[PDB]
Amino acid sequence: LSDIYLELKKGYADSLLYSDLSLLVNIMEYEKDIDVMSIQSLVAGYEKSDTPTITCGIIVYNESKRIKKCLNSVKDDFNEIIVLDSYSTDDTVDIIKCDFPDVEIKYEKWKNDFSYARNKIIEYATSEWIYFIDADNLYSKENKGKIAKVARVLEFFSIDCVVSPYIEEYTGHLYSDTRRMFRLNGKVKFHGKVHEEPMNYNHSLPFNFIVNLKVYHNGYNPSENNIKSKTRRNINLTEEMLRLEPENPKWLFFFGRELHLLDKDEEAIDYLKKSINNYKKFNDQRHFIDALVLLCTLLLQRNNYVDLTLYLDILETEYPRCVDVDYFRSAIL
Ligand SMILES: O=c1ccn([C@@H]2O[C@H](COP(=O)(O)OP(=O)(O)O[C@@H]3O[C@H](CO)[C@H](O)[C@@H](O)[C@H]3O)[C@@H](O)[C@H]2O)c(=O)[nH]1
Ligand SMILES: [Mg+2]
Repeated sequence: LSDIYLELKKGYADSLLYSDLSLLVNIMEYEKDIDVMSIQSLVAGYEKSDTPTITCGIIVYNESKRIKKCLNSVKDDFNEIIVLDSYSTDDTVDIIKCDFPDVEIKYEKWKNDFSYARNKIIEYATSEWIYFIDADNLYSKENKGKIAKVARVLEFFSIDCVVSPYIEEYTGHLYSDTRRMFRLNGKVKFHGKVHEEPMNYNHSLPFNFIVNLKVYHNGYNPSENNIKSKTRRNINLTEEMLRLEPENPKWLFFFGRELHLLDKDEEAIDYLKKSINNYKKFNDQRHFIDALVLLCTLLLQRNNYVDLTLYLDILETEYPRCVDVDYFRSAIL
Protein backbone atom coordinates (compact mmCIF):
# COMPACT_ATOMS: atom_id res chain seq x y z
CA LEU A 1 0.00 0.00 0.00
CA SER A 2 2.93 2.33 0.54
CA ASP A 3 3.87 1.60 -3.09
CA ILE A 4 0.34 2.44 -4.24
CA TYR A 5 0.52 5.68 -2.25
CA LEU A 6 3.92 6.68 -3.64
CA GLU A 7 2.45 6.42 -7.16
CA LEU A 8 -0.83 8.15 -6.25
CA LYS A 9 1.36 10.98 -4.95
CA LYS A 10 3.46 10.98 -8.14
CA GLY A 11 0.88 10.02 -10.77
CA TYR A 12 -1.69 12.82 -10.28
CA ALA A 13 -2.21 13.57 -6.58
CA ASP A 14 -5.60 15.26 -6.71
CA SER A 15 -7.63 12.07 -6.90
CA LEU A 16 -10.17 11.65 -4.13
CA LEU A 17 -8.35 8.35 -3.55
CA TYR A 18 -5.18 10.34 -2.80
CA SER A 19 -6.64 12.63 -0.14
CA ASP A 20 -8.61 9.89 1.57
CA LEU A 21 -5.67 7.50 1.74
CA SER A 22 -3.69 10.32 3.31
CA LEU A 23 -5.96 10.04 6.36
CA LEU A 24 -4.03 6.86 7.14
CA VAL A 25 -0.84 7.47 9.12
CA ASN A 26 1.12 4.24 9.43
CA ILE A 27 0.80 3.20 5.77
CA MET A 28 4.48 2.22 5.68
CA GLU A 29 3.58 -0.40 8.30
CA TYR A 30 0.83 -2.21 6.39
CA GLU A 31 2.50 -5.24 4.76
CA LYS A 32 -0.34 -7.29 3.22
CA ASP A 33 -0.11 -7.71 -0.52
CA ILE A 34 -2.36 -5.44 -2.58
CA ASP A 35 -2.21 -6.38 -6.25
CA VAL A 36 -0.88 -3.17 -7.79
CA MET A 37 -2.51 -3.16 -11.23
CA SER A 38 -2.91 0.43 -12.58
CA ILE A 39 -3.56 3.55 -10.47
CA GLN A 40 -5.93 4.74 -13.20
CA SER A 41 -8.65 2.16 -12.77
CA LEU A 42 -7.99 2.31 -9.03
CA VAL A 43 -8.63 6.07 -8.93
CA ALA A 44 -11.74 5.79 -11.09
CA GLY A 45 -12.99 2.72 -9.24
CA TYR A 46 -12.79 4.53 -5.89
CA GLU A 47 -15.16 7.28 -7.13
CA LYS A 48 -17.88 4.64 -7.42
CA SER A 49 -17.15 2.84 -4.14
CA ASP A 50 -19.87 3.11 -1.50
CA THR A 51 -19.44 5.51 1.47
CA PRO A 52 -20.03 3.17 4.43
CA THR A 53 -22.40 4.01 7.28
CA ILE A 54 -20.89 4.38 10.81
CA THR A 55 -22.59 3.89 14.15
CA CYS A 56 -21.12 5.82 17.11
CA GLY A 57 -21.40 3.82 20.36
CA ILE A 58 -21.23 5.25 23.90
CA ILE A 59 -21.45 3.18 27.06
CA VAL A 60 -22.55 5.41 29.95
CA TYR A 61 -23.05 5.37 33.71
CA ASN A 62 -23.87 8.59 35.58
CA GLU A 63 -22.54 11.06 33.04
CA SER A 64 -24.92 13.96 33.71
CA LYS A 65 -22.07 16.43 33.88
CA ARG A 66 -20.46 15.46 30.55
CA ILE A 67 -22.83 13.62 28.16
CA LYS A 68 -24.13 16.83 26.51
CA LYS A 69 -20.72 18.14 25.43
CA CYS A 70 -19.84 14.59 24.40
CA LEU A 71 -22.93 14.13 22.16
CA ASN A 72 -22.65 17.70 20.80
CA SER A 73 -19.22 16.72 19.56
CA VAL A 74 -20.50 13.68 17.58
CA LYS A 75 -24.00 14.81 16.60
CA ASP A 76 -23.15 15.73 13.01
CA ASP A 77 -20.85 12.94 11.83
CA PHE A 78 -22.61 9.55 12.31
CA ASN A 79 -25.50 7.69 10.64
CA GLU A 80 -26.56 6.39 14.06
CA ILE A 81 -25.66 7.01 17.69
CA ILE A 82 -26.34 4.33 20.30
CA VAL A 83 -25.99 5.14 23.99
CA LEU A 84 -25.98 2.08 26.27
CA ASP A 85 -26.93 3.14 29.82
CA SER A 86 -26.15 0.98 32.89
CA TYR A 87 -29.11 2.34 34.87
CA SER A 88 -27.66 5.69 35.84
CA THR A 89 -29.04 7.27 38.99
CA ASP A 90 -28.45 10.82 37.77
CA ASP A 91 -30.40 12.56 34.99
CA THR A 92 -28.31 11.11 32.13
CA VAL A 93 -31.13 9.54 30.10
CA ASP A 94 -33.32 12.62 30.44
CA ILE A 95 -30.62 14.96 29.13
CA ILE A 96 -30.22 12.72 26.08
CA LYS A 97 -34.00 12.35 25.57
CA CYS A 98 -34.40 16.09 25.82
CA ASP A 99 -31.50 17.43 23.78
CA PHE A 100 -30.67 14.50 21.45
CA PRO A 101 -33.93 12.82 20.44
CA ASP A 102 -32.31 11.09 17.46
CA VAL A 103 -29.96 9.14 19.80
CA GLU A 104 -31.14 5.60 20.50
CA ILE A 105 -31.02 4.79 24.21
CA LYS A 106 -30.68 1.15 25.25
CA TYR A 107 -30.39 -0.27 28.76
CA GLU A 108 -28.26 -3.02 30.25
CA LYS A 109 -27.20 -4.06 33.75
CA TRP A 110 -23.55 -3.52 34.47
CA LYS A 111 -21.83 -6.93 34.69
CA ASN A 112 -18.35 -5.63 35.61
CA ASP A 113 -17.19 -6.41 32.04
CA PHE A 114 -16.44 -3.42 29.79
CA SER A 115 -16.13 -5.83 26.81
CA TYR A 116 -19.65 -7.14 27.47
CA ALA A 117 -21.17 -3.64 27.44
CA ARG A 118 -19.34 -2.69 24.23
CA ASN A 119 -20.21 -5.92 22.46
CA LYS A 120 -23.85 -5.26 23.38
CA ILE A 121 -23.73 -2.05 21.35
CA ILE A 122 -22.17 -4.03 18.47
CA GLU A 123 -25.25 -6.30 18.50
CA TYR A 124 -27.58 -3.30 18.39
CA ALA A 125 -25.74 -1.39 15.67
CA THR A 126 -27.12 -1.25 12.11
CA SER A 127 -24.28 0.53 10.31
CA GLU A 128 -21.45 -1.05 8.38
CA TRP A 129 -18.75 0.26 10.81
CA ILE A 130 -18.64 1.20 14.47
CA TYR A 131 -16.74 3.89 16.34
CA PHE A 132 -16.66 4.03 20.13
CA ILE A 133 -16.30 7.21 22.20
CA ASP A 134 -16.57 7.65 25.99
CA ALA A 135 -18.64 10.23 27.85
CA ASP A 136 -15.47 12.05 29.02
CA ASN A 137 -14.16 12.40 25.43
CA LEU A 138 -14.71 15.22 22.93
CA TYR A 139 -14.64 14.44 19.23
CA SER A 140 -12.55 17.16 17.56
CA LYS A 141 -14.48 19.53 15.25
CA GLU A 142 -11.51 19.29 12.93
CA ASN A 143 -12.62 15.67 12.27
CA LYS A 144 -15.65 16.83 10.24
CA GLY A 145 -16.40 14.42 7.37
CA LYS A 146 -13.26 12.33 7.80
CA ILE A 147 -14.29 9.19 9.63
CA ALA A 148 -16.45 8.00 6.66
CA LYS A 149 -13.57 8.58 4.25
CA VAL A 150 -11.34 6.40 6.48
CA ALA A 151 -13.87 3.58 6.36
CA ARG A 152 -14.31 4.05 2.58
CA VAL A 153 -10.62 3.61 1.81
CA LEU A 154 -10.30 0.63 4.12
CA GLU A 155 -13.30 -1.14 2.53
CA PHE A 156 -11.86 -0.32 -0.90
CA PHE A 157 -8.61 -2.19 -0.30
CA SER A 158 -10.29 -4.88 1.83
CA ILE A 159 -7.94 -4.00 4.71
CA ASP A 160 -8.80 -6.02 7.81
CA CYS A 161 -7.75 -3.89 10.80
CA VAL A 162 -8.87 -1.83 13.71
CA VAL A 163 -8.68 1.97 13.53
CA SER A 164 -7.09 4.33 16.08
CA PRO A 165 -7.73 8.05 16.29
CA TYR A 166 -5.20 9.96 18.32
CA ILE A 167 -6.50 10.37 21.84
CA GLU A 168 -5.10 13.32 23.79
CA GLU A 169 -5.15 13.18 27.58
CA TYR A 170 -5.51 16.45 29.46
CA THR A 171 -1.77 16.07 30.21
CA GLY A 172 -1.13 16.29 26.49
CA HIS A 173 -0.14 12.63 26.43
CA LEU A 174 -1.08 11.46 22.92
CA TYR A 175 -2.12 7.82 22.45
CA SER A 176 -2.23 6.15 19.04
CA ASP A 177 -3.01 2.53 20.09
CA THR A 178 -6.63 3.26 20.85
CA ARG A 179 -8.51 0.87 18.56
CA ARG A 180 -11.87 2.64 18.70
CA MET A 181 -13.26 1.86 15.22
CA PHE A 182 -13.80 -1.23 13.08
CA ARG A 183 -15.99 -2.83 10.45
CA LEU A 184 -19.11 -4.67 11.62
CA ASN A 185 -18.43 -7.76 9.46
CA GLY A 186 -18.40 -10.46 12.14
CA LYS A 187 -14.61 -10.48 12.56
CA VAL A 188 -13.83 -8.34 15.59
CA LYS A 189 -15.14 -8.44 19.16
CA PHE A 190 -14.01 -6.75 22.37
CA HIS A 191 -12.08 -8.96 24.84
CA GLY A 192 -11.22 -8.15 28.46
CA LYS A 193 -13.08 -7.09 31.61
CA VAL A 194 -11.05 -3.83 31.71
CA HIS A 195 -8.36 -2.35 29.48
CA GLU A 196 -10.41 -4.15 26.81
CA GLU A 197 -9.60 -4.09 23.13
CA PRO A 198 -11.08 -5.48 19.92
CA MET A 199 -9.64 -8.85 18.93
CA ASN A 200 -10.21 -11.25 16.10
CA TYR A 201 -12.34 -14.03 17.56
CA ASN A 202 -9.41 -16.46 17.24
CA HIS A 203 -8.01 -14.01 19.81
CA SER A 204 -5.21 -12.72 17.50
CA LEU A 205 -4.38 -9.00 17.46
CA PRO A 206 -5.71 -7.01 14.49
CA PHE A 207 -3.48 -4.65 12.55
CA ASN A 208 -3.89 -1.08 13.89
CA PHE A 209 -4.37 1.77 11.42
CA ILE A 210 -3.61 5.11 12.98
CA VAL A 211 -5.66 7.85 11.36
CA ASN A 212 -5.65 11.65 11.39
CA LEU A 213 -8.63 11.91 13.71
CA LYS A 214 -8.35 13.50 17.14
CA VAL A 215 -10.28 12.84 20.33
CA TYR A 216 -9.82 14.89 23.50
CA HIS A 217 -9.90 13.01 26.81
CA ASN A 218 -10.79 15.07 29.88
CA GLY A 219 -11.34 12.05 32.16
CA TYR A 220 -8.15 12.43 34.26
CA ASN A 221 -8.19 16.27 34.41
CA PRO A 222 -7.96 17.69 37.99
CA SER A 223 -11.09 19.71 37.11
CA GLU A 224 -13.08 16.64 38.23
CA ASN A 225 -10.18 14.94 40.15
CA ASN A 226 -11.92 11.58 39.46
CA ILE A 227 -8.46 9.97 39.23
CA LYS A 228 -8.42 7.72 42.31
CA SER A 229 -12.10 6.92 41.90
CA LYS A 230 -11.87 5.58 38.34
CA THR A 231 -8.67 3.80 39.40
CA ARG A 232 -10.18 1.80 42.27
CA ARG A 233 -12.96 0.66 39.96
CA ASN A 234 -10.48 -0.59 37.35
CA ILE A 235 -8.11 -2.34 39.74
CA ASN A 236 -10.83 -4.70 40.95
CA LEU A 237 -11.31 -5.65 37.31
CA THR A 238 -7.59 -5.83 36.54
CA GLU A 239 -7.30 -8.25 39.48
CA GLU A 240 -9.80 -10.63 37.85
CA MET A 241 -7.88 -10.49 34.58
CA LEU A 242 -4.67 -11.26 36.44
CA ARG A 243 -6.20 -14.29 38.20
CA LEU A 244 -6.95 -15.79 34.81
CA GLU A 245 -3.43 -15.13 33.45
CA PRO A 246 -1.18 -14.70 36.52
CA GLU A 247 1.99 -14.77 34.38
CA ASN A 248 0.78 -12.30 31.74
CA PRO A 249 3.18 -9.35 31.85
CA LYS A 250 0.61 -6.96 30.37
CA TRP A 251 -1.82 -7.57 33.24
CA LEU A 252 1.04 -7.49 35.75
CA PHE A 253 1.96 -4.07 34.39
CA PHE A 254 -1.62 -2.69 34.55
CA PHE A 255 -1.99 -3.95 38.13
CA GLY A 256 1.33 -2.40 39.10
CA ARG A 257 0.34 0.84 37.39
CA GLU A 258 -2.96 1.02 39.28
CA LEU A 259 -1.32 0.14 42.61
CA HIS A 260 0.98 3.08 41.93
CA LEU A 261 -1.92 5.40 41.01
CA LEU A 262 -3.47 4.47 44.39
CA ASP A 263 -0.39 5.70 46.34
CA LYS A 264 0.76 2.11 46.94
CA ASP A 265 4.20 2.36 45.35
CA GLU A 266 5.66 -0.44 47.52
CA GLU A 267 3.23 -2.84 46.35
CA ALA A 268 3.53 -1.77 42.67
CA ILE A 269 7.31 -2.45 42.46
CA ASP A 270 6.93 -6.20 42.90
CA TYR A 271 4.33 -6.54 40.16
CA LEU A 272 6.32 -4.35 37.74
CA LYS A 273 9.50 -6.36 38.37
CA LYS A 274 7.64 -9.56 37.57
CA SER A 275 5.99 -7.98 34.50
CA ILE A 276 9.38 -6.85 33.20
CA ASN A 277 10.79 -10.33 33.88
CA ASN A 278 7.98 -12.00 31.93
CA TYR A 279 8.07 -9.54 28.99
CA LYS A 280 11.36 -10.88 27.59
CA LYS A 281 9.77 -14.03 26.14
CA PHE A 282 6.31 -12.52 25.48
CA ASN A 283 5.01 -11.81 22.01
CA ASP A 284 2.94 -8.64 22.70
CA GLN A 285 5.51 -6.22 24.08
CA ARG A 286 3.40 -3.08 23.62
CA HIS A 287 3.51 -2.03 27.28
CA PHE A 288 7.05 -3.32 28.00
CA ILE A 289 8.43 0.22 27.64
CA ASP A 290 5.76 1.64 30.01
CA ALA A 291 6.52 -1.03 32.63
CA LEU A 292 10.23 -0.15 32.47
CA VAL A 293 9.66 3.64 32.58
CA LEU A 294 7.20 3.44 35.48
CA LEU A 295 9.49 1.13 37.49
CA CYS A 296 12.45 3.41 36.92
CA THR A 297 10.30 6.36 38.09
CA LEU A 298 9.38 4.58 41.31
CA LEU A 299 12.94 3.39 42.05
CA LEU A 300 14.33 6.86 41.37
CA GLN A 301 11.79 8.50 43.70
CA ARG A 302 12.75 6.00 46.46
CA ASN A 303 16.50 6.64 45.98
CA ASN A 304 17.06 2.94 45.13
CA TYR A 305 19.86 3.76 42.72
CA VAL A 306 21.38 0.28 42.56
CA ASP A 307 18.12 -1.31 41.33
CA LEU A 308 17.34 1.74 39.20
CA THR A 309 20.61 1.19 37.43
CA LEU A 310 19.61 -2.39 36.61
CA TYR A 311 16.30 -1.46 34.98
CA LEU A 312 17.58 1.65 33.30
CA ASP A 313 20.22 -0.48 31.57
CA ILE A 314 17.47 -2.85 30.42
CA LEU A 315 15.37 0.15 29.30
CA GLU A 316 18.17 1.60 27.19
CA THR A 317 19.08 -1.78 25.70
CA GLU A 318 15.53 -2.64 24.59
CA TYR A 319 14.46 0.90 23.64
CA PRO A 320 17.52 2.99 22.70
CA ARG A 321 15.23 5.78 21.49
CA CYS A 322 13.20 5.95 24.71
CA VAL A 323 12.83 9.68 25.43
CA ASP A 324 13.02 9.08 29.21
CA VAL A 325 16.44 7.36 29.37
CA ASP A 326 18.47 10.58 29.42
CA TYR A 327 16.41 11.94 32.34
CA PHE A 328 17.07 8.87 34.49
CA ARG A 329 20.77 8.92 33.51
CA SER A 330 21.04 12.59 34.44
CA ALA A 331 19.46 11.92 37.83
CA ILE A 332 22.16 9.49 39.02
CA LEU A 333 25.43 11.12 38.03
O1 LIG B 1 -20.17 0.96 35.28
C1 LIG B 1 -19.77 1.75 34.18
C2 LIG B 1 -18.63 2.51 34.22
C3 LIG B 1 -18.32 3.29 33.09
N1 LIG B 1 -19.10 3.28 32.04
C4 LIG B 1 -18.80 4.01 30.98
O2 LIG B 1 -17.53 3.54 30.37
C5 LIG B 1 -16.94 4.58 29.83
C6 LIG B 1 -15.42 4.63 30.01
O3 LIG B 1 -15.56 4.74 31.49
P1 LIG B 1 -14.67 6.07 32.23
O4 LIG B 1 -15.33 6.83 33.40
O5 LIG B 1 -14.27 7.03 31.16
O6 LIG B 1 -13.15 5.23 32.91
P2 LIG B 1 -11.58 5.64 32.00
O7 LIG B 1 -10.60 5.35 33.09
O8 LIG B 1 -11.52 7.13 31.58
O9 LIG B 1 -11.17 4.34 30.45
C7 LIG B 1 -11.22 4.29 30.43
O10 LIG B 1 -11.04 2.87 31.08
C8 LIG B 1 -12.28 1.93 30.65
C9 LIG B 1 -12.15 0.54 30.94
O11 LIG B 1 -11.01 -0.13 30.33
C10 LIG B 1 -12.75 2.34 29.20
O12 LIG B 1 -13.50 1.31 28.56
C11 LIG B 1 -11.66 2.91 28.30
O13 LIG B 1 -12.23 3.51 27.11
C12 LIG B 1 -10.77 3.95 29.05
O14 LIG B 1 -10.56 5.14 28.25
C13 LIG B 1 -17.75 5.95 30.33
O15 LIG B 1 -18.40 6.62 29.15
C14 LIG B 1 -18.49 5.57 31.27
O16 LIG B 1 -19.71 6.35 31.62
C15 LIG B 1 -20.24 2.48 32.05
O17 LIG B 1 -20.96 2.41 31.10
N2 LIG B 1 -20.55 1.76 33.06
MG1 LIG C 1 -12.79 8.15 30.08
